[PDB]
Formats: sequence, structure tokens, C-alpha cells
Amino acid sequence: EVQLQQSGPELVKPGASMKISCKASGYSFTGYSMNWVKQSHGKNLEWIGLINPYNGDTTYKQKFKGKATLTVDRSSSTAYMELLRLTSEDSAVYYCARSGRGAPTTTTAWFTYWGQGTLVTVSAAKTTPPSVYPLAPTNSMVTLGCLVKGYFPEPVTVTWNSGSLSSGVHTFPAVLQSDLYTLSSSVTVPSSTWPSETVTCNVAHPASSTKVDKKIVPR
Amino acid sequence: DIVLTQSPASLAVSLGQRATISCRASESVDSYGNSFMHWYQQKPGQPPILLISRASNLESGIPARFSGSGSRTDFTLTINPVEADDFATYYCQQTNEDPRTFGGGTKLEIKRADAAPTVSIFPPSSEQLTSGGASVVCFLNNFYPKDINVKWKIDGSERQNGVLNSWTDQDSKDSTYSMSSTLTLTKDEYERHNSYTCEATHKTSTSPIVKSFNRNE
Amino acid sequence: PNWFNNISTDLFSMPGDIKLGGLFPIKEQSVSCDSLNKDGLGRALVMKYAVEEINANSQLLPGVKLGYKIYNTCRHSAVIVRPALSFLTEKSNGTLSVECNYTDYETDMVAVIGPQSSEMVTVIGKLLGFFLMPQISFGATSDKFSDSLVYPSFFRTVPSDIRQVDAMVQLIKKFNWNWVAVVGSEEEYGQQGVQQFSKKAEDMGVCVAYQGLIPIYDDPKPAIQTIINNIQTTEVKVVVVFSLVSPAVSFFEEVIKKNLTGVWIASSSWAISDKVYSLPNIDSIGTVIGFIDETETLELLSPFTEVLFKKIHEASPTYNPCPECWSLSPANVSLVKEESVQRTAFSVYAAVYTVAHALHKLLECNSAACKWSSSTRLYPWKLLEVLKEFSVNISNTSLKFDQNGNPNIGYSVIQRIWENQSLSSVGSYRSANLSINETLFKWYTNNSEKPE
Amino acid sequence: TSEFHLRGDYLIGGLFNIHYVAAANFQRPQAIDCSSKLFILPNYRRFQMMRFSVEEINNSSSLLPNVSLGYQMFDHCSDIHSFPGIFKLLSVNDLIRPWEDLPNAIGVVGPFTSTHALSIAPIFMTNLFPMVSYGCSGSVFSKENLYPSFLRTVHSNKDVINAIVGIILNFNWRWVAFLYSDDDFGKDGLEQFKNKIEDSEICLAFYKAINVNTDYLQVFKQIEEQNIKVIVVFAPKVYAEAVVESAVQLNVTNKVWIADDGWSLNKKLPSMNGIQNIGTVLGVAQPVVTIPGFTDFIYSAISQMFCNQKCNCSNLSVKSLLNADPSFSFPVYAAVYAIAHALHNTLRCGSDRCPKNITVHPHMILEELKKSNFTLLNQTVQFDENGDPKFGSLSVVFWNSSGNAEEVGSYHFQSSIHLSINKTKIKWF
Ligand SMILES: *[C@@H]1O[C@H](CO)[C@@H](O)[C@H](O)[C@H]1NC(C)=O
Ligand SMILES: *[C@@H]1O[C@H](CO)[C@@H](O)[C@H](O)[C@H]1NC(C)=O
Ligand SMILES: *[C@@H]1O[C@H](CO)[C@@H](O)[C@H](O)[C@H]1NC(C)=O
Ligand SMILES: *[C@@H]1O[C@H](CO)[C@@H](O)[C@H](O)[C@H]1NC(C)=O
Ligand SMILES: *[C@@H]1O[C@H](CO)[C@@H](O)[C@H](O)[C@H]1NC(C)=O
Ligand SMILES: *[C@@H]1O[C@H](CO)[C@@H](O)[C@H](O)[C@H]1NC(C)=O
Ligand SMILES: *[C@@H]1O[C@H](CO)[C@@H](O)[C@H](O)[C@H]1NC(C)=O
Ligand SMILES: *[C@@H]1O[C@H](CO)[C@@H](O)[C@H](O)[C@H]1NC(C)=O
Ligand SMILES: *[C@@H]1O[C@H](CO)[C@@H](O)[C@H](O)[C@H]1NC(C)=O
Ligand SMILES: *[C@@H]1O[C@H](CO)[C@@H](O)[C@H](O)[C@H]1NC(C)=O
Ligand SMILES: *[C@@H]1O[C@H](CO)[C@@H](O)[C@H](O)[C@H]1NC(C)=O
Ligand SMILES: *[C@@H]1O[C@H](CO)[C@@H](O)[C@H](O)[C@H]1NC(C)=O
Ligand SMILES: *[C@@H]1O[C@H](CO)[C@@H](O)[C@H](O)[C@H]1NC(C)=O
Ligand SMILES: *[C@@H]1O[C@H](CO)[C@@H](O)[C@H](O)[C@H]1NC(C)=O
Ligand SMILES: NC(=O)CC[C@H](N)C(=O)O
Ligand SMILES: NC(=O)CC[C@H](N)C(=O)O
Ligand SMILES: [Ca+2]
Ligand SMILES: [Cl-]
Ligand code: NA
Repeated sequence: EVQLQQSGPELVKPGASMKISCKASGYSFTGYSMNWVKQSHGKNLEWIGLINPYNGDTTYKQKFKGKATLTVDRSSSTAYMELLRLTSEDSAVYYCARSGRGAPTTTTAWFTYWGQGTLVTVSAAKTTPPSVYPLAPTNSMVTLGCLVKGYFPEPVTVTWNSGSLSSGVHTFPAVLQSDLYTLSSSVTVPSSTWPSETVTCNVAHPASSTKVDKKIVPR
Repeated sequence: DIVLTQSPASLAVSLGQRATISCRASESVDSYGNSFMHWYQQKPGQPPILLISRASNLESGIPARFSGSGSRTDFTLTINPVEADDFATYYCQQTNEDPRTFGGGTKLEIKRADAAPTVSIFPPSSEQLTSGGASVVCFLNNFYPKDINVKWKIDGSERQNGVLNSWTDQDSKDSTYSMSSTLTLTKDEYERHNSYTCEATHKTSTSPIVKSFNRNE
Repeated sequence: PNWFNNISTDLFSMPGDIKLGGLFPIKEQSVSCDSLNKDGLGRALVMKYAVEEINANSQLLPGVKLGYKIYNTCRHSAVIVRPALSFLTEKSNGTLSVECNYTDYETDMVAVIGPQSSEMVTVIGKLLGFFLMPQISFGATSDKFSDSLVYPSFFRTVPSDIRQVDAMVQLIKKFNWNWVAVVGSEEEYGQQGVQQFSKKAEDMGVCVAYQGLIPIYDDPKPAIQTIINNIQTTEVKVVVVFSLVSPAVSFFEEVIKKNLTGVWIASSSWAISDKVYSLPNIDSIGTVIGFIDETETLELLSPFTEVLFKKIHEASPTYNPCPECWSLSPANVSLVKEESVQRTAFSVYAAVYTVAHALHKLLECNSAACKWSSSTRLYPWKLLEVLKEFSVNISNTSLKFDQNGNPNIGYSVIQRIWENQSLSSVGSYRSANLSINETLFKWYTNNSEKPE
Repeated sequence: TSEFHLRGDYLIGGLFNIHYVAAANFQRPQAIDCSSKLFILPNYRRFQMMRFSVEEINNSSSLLPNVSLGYQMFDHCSDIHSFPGIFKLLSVNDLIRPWEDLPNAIGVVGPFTSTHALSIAPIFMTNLFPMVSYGCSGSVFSKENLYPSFLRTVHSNKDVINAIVGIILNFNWRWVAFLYSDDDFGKDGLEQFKNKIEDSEICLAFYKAINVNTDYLQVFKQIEEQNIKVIVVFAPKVYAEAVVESAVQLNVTNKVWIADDGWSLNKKLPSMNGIQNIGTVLGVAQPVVTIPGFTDFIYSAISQMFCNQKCNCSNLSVKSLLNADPSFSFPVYAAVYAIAHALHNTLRCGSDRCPKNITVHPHMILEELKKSNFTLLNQTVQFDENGDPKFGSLSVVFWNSSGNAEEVGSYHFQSSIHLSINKTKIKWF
């Protein structure tokens, strides 16, 4: 089937440039326009432009002219978007998206396939591993937690007991304060299954190559 | 440039009921015998999914409860009956004219019966204290509607600074919201106080839900 | 039947005053043509039955002996061309002379019975059409030949596939299926079948999810894996298989391995093929609904053949399309008992009889004598003039050929019954009318209910 | 003497179709009188090209030294009635014996069209008698097991179809109409088109088999109501002219027309009145290849019984013949030279003499033909295993305001971008 696979999140310096990749598979690459879309955290979708992978022709929305540069590599079926002269207003999620079939022009085509998105954080702040702290406390259900503090950049992931504990889990959206993010996560288990059965949160922060297993230990 | 205006901006609809979402275009988006207005669903943290192309054509794999209608400048997306996983932002998009533009979006909420939060409070861990910080965490879990008020009391006086709050997106099973409130202090300041209270007020009760601990225990 | 006594032992060469050319796929490849095609051999026997019977009828071609020469086509282009050229040699010379005008040219044969397959018709149909030599196919169903401007001397005793694909689409509509795949063999038959079907299916609002062609020359297994992967992907549960037998067998060999189940719509080329139905675990692929030519059973065929094979065996110690046929015995009477031969034998029979009656008319015969002598010169184009739009009763069949060389022959709709290893009759298609009885259908599914 | 036949030490068949007539019912088995039918100037040019080639080689003391090439050439306006000429090429002294393992000819050049080839090729294939076609583009002739002694000096339909798709993809339009001749050539073209665009943004919004009964009023009515702007016309001269002339008469406007190489260099339509009105014509085209000396040959030829060897074209304008559509010129030229070289190499000719009185079998010609490797006018003549040519370019033209087919692009069989187009050369509307 069709898959659009984008490169990973990236922390980049103000004034620098960066290149996003979109690896297309499962269909004939040069047969369809590859579009790019920007989503700021405000959440508006904005069309950046498209590239015809057959001949390299480009069409941009006016405000992205000279700001984004779309290319393709036909030998690896990969579409690229280079962002120039980055500012904090280029911080956003960026999507590639293939045109579908059935529109009368390249201009009218809608988007049937989407890459998974690439988060770009434009900041001079440096990469910092999180600190992971246990959150321990007679109802039949008892709530526990993990505090994931002082990391940068996004993202972190939080599982409980390596995935086995999934229901009754709440993993709250990070909050940025002094160029550092904090999120926390709660899990609710039967009061008869804790402390007798160990509950452990697993936190990972790829950017700093951090993996922490914090067991929730009774006070 | 064509400007797309959606209404309403946000919407709460009960399970089994009908959601109606409008999109109005500044100029006609018709050509080639078609209306080039398309509808997308976006769940938080996920790519948009195409629901409907050319005003009324339901895409392959998309459930039949989704339908579209309209022409020229006025379009409607209908979800009927609404189901528990339909909470999302819905965007319209015109492709009749470069550049493609999207509507600002409509956030569909699943309406359900009101439910009061479960409140849990947590002292700072010794692991944090020994590095010099003291975060006090409060969970307010599985409530509806989303509007809720949280106050922190330290030794009897309400504390306003140092408090960060954060809501989850709607739960896809029971359609509730959850929230965490985190009061961050320094270890020196934490150890200078005894009673720490997290107080929650929600339309489900006129009396607030209070949770406390004392540091010296 | 007393005249069984007077029949001769020659299978593929009968002497006569007037001769027919025979083209049958008797031996094929597995360039070496070494695989006996038993259906092909069986059909050839039907022609010998027809001819021996015609000559024993004192009042059909009374003063005239009908003869023929039958050659193997090997279902191969290089092989069939030579016998087709030999039919055209000057009757008293053995050579084919080069001329611009053949109006007064007496050919060795006066008409051709066969070939069996549509791919073979494309090889020689223009050649024979130039000479206006009547060719009556007992098996080539492609609609391409329905154009007398392109195929000037072509007739057939089986209907065009444009009718069969109409029957298929109607059946699919009746069972309310609207999402199907179509698979053909990669030659004239399967290719035209797939295209005609896709056209009709569109017109009737049936969405064809996928089209596939099975190679007949390559290793077909890679293309088959791709086709089968597309079938699983589209999640279609109705597949139309419009295909010659060897590709079909290879195909279902892979369908079986991958334990696929669904509805399979069989074109007449494999709908009663023992080669398919004898495959290990074919009974696991679900429901096979098929279409075959509506034909009479030739009640005298099996009683003619046993007697012939006894005479062959008798004079057995005494160049060939079937070298090993010298050792045919009464045991080999199974060749015409085989259901694929039994149910199609009439198509061969009607083709020979169609020419015999046309000749009877050409030569202004009655029940006693014909306008014929050893110095009578027979030109194929004159016989063609008689055959155009020909109406003739053959056994209990009122046979009419339209402007296009197509017959008023319909289809039997059939189903494969696994427990029986038999075929049930579930309806018919005549004119442009599908008549099936849904309750007569067996559904090979988890709860014996119709899919969807 | 005659243009259609020339005596030599060895003979080459020429299969041409100088006249055109639509098929019709016939009740007698005999050749058709093509000399009374519609004359076709560019096919006649291609006919002369073969005559020119053979004479050029006979003039050479290097290729086939002291070995003359002769020919038997035919005007087969009807493929079904072409067999008398075909039999003459394959006969031993006006006789064919079907069961034979010294044929009159050693190979044949032609025919021009797929219909002509499909009708007769099995007879040549049986004895591995070599055919080198200067025009047949059917996909099916690339299947070597079906056509083992068939070769061609123009590209298969798949390549032209690829170039046409490359033209479409260079621009912004994605709904396409595909009008194709109601024959083997046209149908194969539609099939390749359908196959090529299936996994692309291109949508085939409308298609139609073109013949004498086409309701052009209705076809263009539908095209207009589907708001289709791009119209591919994949068809031979007679059908392509019917389409475009009907379009002018029905005031079709604002279309983008795309021609295959069989009519992108058409010489009637660019000068027809009103041609401007229907919009813009683009097409895949064979680049003009100059054949030095041909002009002089034509001037000389124009200054001048078996069926289908009669031109009935007296008092032809030399000018009109010279200026006729020159497509398929090098394909004809190269086809004759390939057989010549094959014969030269089969005889084991040296640089200035040939082993004489050597009897040559057509199948020996075949082996050398398939191994062709020689230069001709700075091109390298080779064929792949399928018998398809490894030479000959394709370009993109635009019919410009002075009535010329101006080159505006080049099609690259291998390159990363398969089709380049200088868009500023194209003046639209
Ligand atoms: C047929 O056979 C019978 C005996 O089998 C014989 O008497 C008769 O002569 C034969 N009839 C012919 C050859 O017409
Ligand atoms: C062909 O031959 C027949 C009989 O000889 C004659 O009637 C017919 O006119 C001939 N056609 C020609 C010579 O064109
Ligand atoms: C088909 O069925 C058999 C069991 O009868 C199984 O062993 C095999 O894995 C299956 N093959 C498939 C699913 O391709
Ligand atoms: C005839 O029958 C015998 C056995 O009954 C068999 O060995 C032989 O192959 C058969 N000939 C055929 C099928 O042509
Ligand atoms: C065939 O039989 C029918 C029905 O009896 C009859 O009307 C017709 O004339 C017959 N046709 C012949 C003998 O050619
Ligand atoms: C099985 O047996 C007989 C003949 O084989 C047939 O009449 C009958 O209908 C078959 N049973 C079915 C189809 O269930
Ligand atoms: C269809 O067959 C069923 C068998 O149960 C029967 O009800 C009915 O007689 C048949 N109807 C026909 C043949 O029209
Ligand atoms: C040449 O052609 C014309 C028709 O274009 C015809 O009328 C004339 O008789 C022909 N001359 C011949 C065949 O000698
Ligand atoms: C070949 O030679 C003759 C002179 O003998 C000349 O007239 C003619 O133009 C030449 N033909 C060619 C080069 O095709
Ligand atoms: C050329 O060929 C002729 C026969 O046509 C031969 O007699 C003569 O010897 C040859 N001349 C040469 C090789 O110079
Ligand atoms: C040609 O013009 C007529 C009348 O002006 C109009 O009705 C028709 O639509 C035109 N045909 C086209 C655009 O194909
Ligand atoms: C073709 O010929 C040239 C020299 O004549 C040589 O360079 C090239 O390798 C040859 N190609 C072959 C033998 O495939
Ligand atoms: C049209 O094209 C021809 C040849 O490509 C060129 O010579 C001529 O100048 C062009 N006319 C224009 C561009 O008006
Ligand atoms: C492209 O087209 C323009 C406009 O005619 C022409 O002037 C220019 O030379 C071309 N550019 C090339 C050939 O690089
Ligand atoms: N072998 C066969 O029976 C093939 C018959 C098939 N109807 C065809 O036209 O080719
Ligand atoms: N008419 C043309 O374009 C030349 C012949 C065509 N290529 C064919 O194969 O039939
Ligand atoms: Ca304090
Ligand atoms: Cl056959
Ligand atoms: Na020479």
C-alpha cells in the first residue's frame, strides 16, 4: 500500500536551515504531485507548495517563496523540503501529502495520503534529558504517577509496565516554561494489586538518548 | 486568495445524535462541473484524514455516517449518528484555486452526562528534593464537562504562582476529560511549610473536592 | 446400426470425391509437440463419426463420397500454417500456385472444420478469408471474428463470447454482487474475454476492481502471485476467470496453496475441465459457477467409437498427427465418454453436417442423385455463397447462422458439486435472457448461505 | 521496366501501401485493384526511400561488392488481399509447397502497419523468413516466441505512449480524452495508455474508437460537457485528419491536442483553414533525419503484369513529394541496409569481393540480422532480443503560427527526467 514516511523531529538553531525528507513507497513516485503543509500549534493548516516529481516543477504559496525549497530524488523516491533562515515562527508540524487521482488539474487535486508529520523546534536552547520522579500516595482504586521534568526538546514517550498497563492511563501534554518541558502521567490500578504487584513507568527521550524505568515504590 | 470560514468553531454533540458543520468560502469554489471543497478529520497528534472530496464524495474506507453537501460558496459536513471516536477537529479545504486554503477548523466534542473528577494529591519525591526542587502534583481525572476550577492552598493561604495546568484530550472510551495541576517550589521553600491542599470545583457539585497532605507525616 | 460395419480405420485421412480440411489441437507442447490433448483427439473422432455417418446416408450426398484430412495445430502459430497452406494446393498438383486471381482455382479442400482456438483462427483466418474458403470453427468464441469485413469466410457452431460475458454480468447482477475481479489467459480468448467483460460490467454498473492476464508462454507463476495478491487486496469475493485450461490449472494451483475461498465464475473453456476439478483440494476454493454451450448429446458417438477402436486394434499390426493412436483399443472409448467431449461433441458434429448440407444444396442434389461427376470443379467461394445465413436442422437442433457467422446457440449455466465431483444444472441463457433458479444453487461457505 | 521490380543477384521484398481504401465485402478470391484508389503521397515517399537505398548500395563497391540487390515491391491497399504478393516472395518458381523445410527473396522490408503485419507474418515466421518492418508498432510483435523472424526499425507503441504521458505530466491538466483509430494500432495504443496512467494523477475521462461512423458532433459535445481540455489522438493519417477536420467544422475551441508520431508531422492539417481555431497542437515526433542524395533521386525518379505493382500517379509535383511528411524515412533506409549488411556478412564478403554463386537461405539472413551492429549516417543500427530497434529518437513538437512542427522538447528513453520541454516556445490559445 502507499506509505509516506517523514524524517524524525528536529531541534534546529535560529538562522540555520534544515531539510525534511518524505520517503514515498508503494506507488509510482513521479505520477503524483507531492504537497507540503504547515501546522502551527495554533492548529491552522497551511499549504506550502507542491512539487511535480516527474520534472521537478514547483508551485508555492506566495509567503513561502524563498523560504521553503521543494526538491525530489527520483532514484530513492524521496521528496525533500528545505526550510531556510529559521525563526521561532517556523516552529510547527510539517506534513508531506500526495495528490490523489480524479481531479481535472494538478491544482484541484485533494490529499489522499499523508506523512506522519515532522515536528520542527527552532530554538537556541540546548538538549536536556528529563528527570523522572515517582508519584506515590483506601478506595478500591488507587492512583499513581510519574513526573517527567526539565527535558528539551520534544518529544518524550511514557508507558506503564512496558505497555502491559494501558487502561486508566493519562499522559498529559508537556508544558514549556523556561526553555524546559514538563509532563506527568497517571495510572489507576486496583488497591489490592498495589504495592503487591509492581507498577513501573517507562520514560524515553530520544533526543538525549535517555531511557528511564522508575518503579512506583510505597512511601 | 480564497478565505474559508467554518461555523461553528466548536461543537458538543451527544452519542447517536447528528453533528452539522458549515464552511463558507469568500468566492465560489466551483469549476469543471464540480465543487472543489473537501473535508478532513484530524485527531490530535495525527495526520489529517480525508473524509469527503468534491463536496459530496465519500472516500473509500470512510464510514457512511459521514456525508457532505453544498455548492458555490456554502458547504456542509454531516456526521450521523455521532460515535465516541469522532471527537476531532474537522477542516474544510478548497482546491479550486492556487493557493489551496483550509478553514480554521471545527472542534467536535462528544457530549455525555456530567461526571465529577477523581482527585489525587502527591507530595514531592525524595529523589527530586535531593536535587533541590519540590513539585507537588494533583490529578483531577475523568470528569465532564471540561470546565473546572483548581486552587492550591499552602498552610491556609492560596498560592497562585508556580502552578502549571494541563488537560488531556477527550477519552475515546468514556468521553471524559482529565487534568494535572503542578505546583513547583524549591526544596527550601517546600520544607518551610506543612499543609499542602489541592481544591477542585466543578459543576457536578457545589461543594469543592479537597485533597491534602501534611509534609511532616 | 448396420452401417457401423462399413466404417474404415483411418482416423485422420479419409479418401473422397470432395474433401474437408481438419484442424484440431491433438498434440501440444508441455519445437516439440508431444503432449496428447485428449479433448482435441476426442473432437477429431467426432468429425470421423460425422463423415462416416454422412457417407452411409444414402440420401444426403447420394452420388458423392465425402473425405477429409485432419492435421494437428499444436495450438502453435508455426505449426498450423503449413496444413492451412496444404488445404489450398491445386487439387491435381499438390502445389500452391502463385496468382492474382483464384476465381477458377480448384483447391484440394472445399472447406475447413476448425481450428479449435481463437488464437489459431487469428493465424489463418485472413489467409483462408482471402480464398473465401469456408471455415467453421467448433470452438473459437472470440467476438473479433463476428466481423465479416475482417474475417470474410468465418462461421462457428458455438456462440460469440460477447454473449457469454452478457450472461456472466447478468448473473452477477442477479446475486447482487457489484465488486468483482476479472482474470484471463494472455492470448486472444482471455484477452478479448477480459475486455468484453469489463465493458459490459461497467455498462451494467458492476465495478471491476482488478484485471489480470495469465501468461501462456513464460513462467506464469510470478504473474499469478501478483494477480492473487491483488485479489486479496481488493477484498473481492467474486472473480471471473476467463481462461484457457493450462493457465487456469496453474492459477488454481496457487489459489489452493494460499487457501483462498470465494465465488468463481468459469468461462466455457474450463467450466467442465477435469484438469481443474481433479486438483488436490480444489474442493476448498468455494463456489464455482460456470457457463457452457447448450448442446445435444450425440447418442451414437460412444456406440460408433467402440466399434471403430475394435477395428483399429484388429488391423493394428499393418506422417501422423497422433502416432501412438495405432494402438487404440476398445478400452480407449473413454476419449469420447469424457464429459468435456460429450458435452461439446455436437459443436464438431454440427460443423461437419453444416458443410455437408451446404454441399448437398450447392450440387443441387435430391435423395437419389447430385449434379456431380469426376469433372465437376468445386470452388470454395461458391460454397461460401451457399453458406451465408445458412438455416439447417441437425438432429433436433434448428441451427441458423446470422450475418456475422454466429449461431443461435445459447448457454447452460452449471455449478460444480464437490461431494459428487459432478455438475448440476442451475439454469440457462438463450437469446439475451439469463434464466437461473437461485434456490437450485449450492453455496460453499461457512453456513451454506450465499456470500454477501 | 517498372519502379516495383528490379532484377539482382538477390531479392528483397518491399511491402508498401501507396493507395488507401476502407475494407469492403468481396465475393471473389482475387487481388484488389489498388491503382484506382486514393493516392497517399507520404507512403509513396517511403516507397521511393527503399528504391533509393537499394540503388545506393548497388552503387557501392564496399557493401556487397559486385553483388546486386534487386527487389519485388508491392502496393497492398488491402491487407486481406495482399497474399498474392506475399506468395510471390516465398515461392520457388511461382510455386509454394507447404511442407518445405531456394526462396525467391532473402528477406522483406515492411509492411507499414500492424494490420498488414498481423495478417501475413505467420506465413513468414514458419520458415524464419526475415521481416524488417519500417512502421509496425504493435506491442505484440515484441513477443519473440510469436514473431521469431520479425524485426522493426521504429519503436513499439509503449515508447510513444510513454512520451505522450511525459507530455501530459509536464503540464497541469489531468483529465484526458483519448481518441484512437478503430484498428489494431489504435486499440493497442489505448491499452498501453490505460496501463501507463493507471498509477498516476492522469485520469482517462473519455475515450472513443474512431471510424467513418463516428458521431463527431456527439463526441465533441460530450468532451465539452465534461470540461476536458486535453485530447490525445492516437491514429493513422486518414483517421487523424477526420478528427481534426471535424473539430474545425464543429467549432471545437480551446483544446490541447496531442499527436502521436504518425501525424504530428502531417502536412495537410497545419495549413488547413481554421486549424488555428481548435487550440494548440503538440505531438511526439520522429526528428527529421536528412538522407543525403534522396532529393536528387526523387527529381530523377519523377522525371519518368502482376497485381499491385502499378502506381497510376503520373504528373506528381516533385515539390509536393519532396515536402511530404518525412517520418519513417530512416526506418526504411535502415531496414534495407540491415538486410544488406546481413547478406554481406552471410556471404562472408571481404572489402572488395564476395564469394560467388553461393545459395543463401533466408534463415541465415536472420541470424546476421539479429546480430546487426553497424553505423549509418552517424547512428548505430542494432536490435534488442525482441527485435525492437536500439536507435531513433523522439521529440516533442508544437504547431507554430507559420505552420511548422517546431521542436520544443526531447524524449529520453533512459534519463532521470524522461521528457524535457522548453515551455516558452509554446504559444497557446
Ligand atoms: C458393409 O458390410 C457388409 C457386411 O459387414 C457387407 O455385406 C457390405 O458389402 C458392405 N456394404 C457396403 C460396402 O456398401
Ligand atoms: C478473375 O477470373 C474470373 C474467371 O476467370 C473472371 O470472371 C474475373 O473477371 C477475373 N477478374 C479479373 C480478371 O480481374
Ligand atoms: C493454507 O492452509 C494450510 C493448512 O491446511 C496451512 O498450513 C498453510 O499455512 C496455509 N497457507 C497459506 C495461508 O498461505
Ligand atoms: C488407451 O488405453 C490404455 C489403457 O486403457 C492406455 O495405456 C493408453 O494410454 C490409452 N491411449 C490413449 C489415452 O491415447
Ligand atoms: C427445420 O425444422 C423446422 C421445424 O419443423 C421447419 O419449420 C424448417 O422448415 C426445417 N428447416 C429445414 C428442413 O431446413
Ligand atoms: C449428486 O448426484 C446426482 C448425479 O451425480 C445428481 O443428480 C445430484 O443432483 C447431485 N447432488 C447434489 C447436486 O446435491
Ligand atoms: C426452482 O427450484 C426450486 C427448488 O426448490 C423450486 O421451488 C421451483 O420449482 C423452481 N422454479 C423454477 C424452475 O422456475
Ligand atoms: C488512375 O486513378 C483514377 C482514380 O483516381 C482512375 O479514375 C483512373 O482510371 C486511373 N488510371 C488507371 C488505373 O490507369
Ligand atoms: C548511383 O549511380 C548512378 C551513376 O551510375 C547515379 O546516377 C545515381 O544517382 C546513383 N544513385 C544513388 C546514389 O542512389
Ligand atoms: C562480378 O560478377 C560477375 C557475374 O555477374 C562475375 O562474372 C565477375 O567475375 C565479377 N567481377 C569482379 C569480381 O570483378
Ligand atoms: C460551436 O458553436 C455553437 C454555436 O456558437 C455552440 O452551440 C457549440 O457549443 C460550439 N461547439 C463546441 C464548443 O464544441
Ligand atoms: C559493435 O561494433 C563496434 C565496432 O565495430 C564495437 O565497438 C562494439 O563493441 C560492437 N558491439 C557489439 C559487438 O555488441
Ligand atoms: C516555427 O518553427 C520553425 C521550425 O522549427 C521555425 O523555423 C520558424 O521560425 C517558427 N516560426 C515561428 C516561431 O513563428
Ligand atoms: C527556449 O525557448 C525560448 C523561446 O523561444 C528560446 O528563445 C530559447 O532559445 C530556448 N532555450 C533554450 C534552447 O535553451
Ligand atoms: N481450447 C479451447 O477449447 C479454447 C476455446 C476458446 N473458446 C477459444 O476461443 O480459444
Ligand atoms: N499509421 C502509422 O502511424 C504507421 C503504422 C503504425 N505504427 C502501425 O503499427 O500500424
Ligand atoms: Ca514560604
Ligand atoms: Cl486449435
Ligand atoms: Na554493392
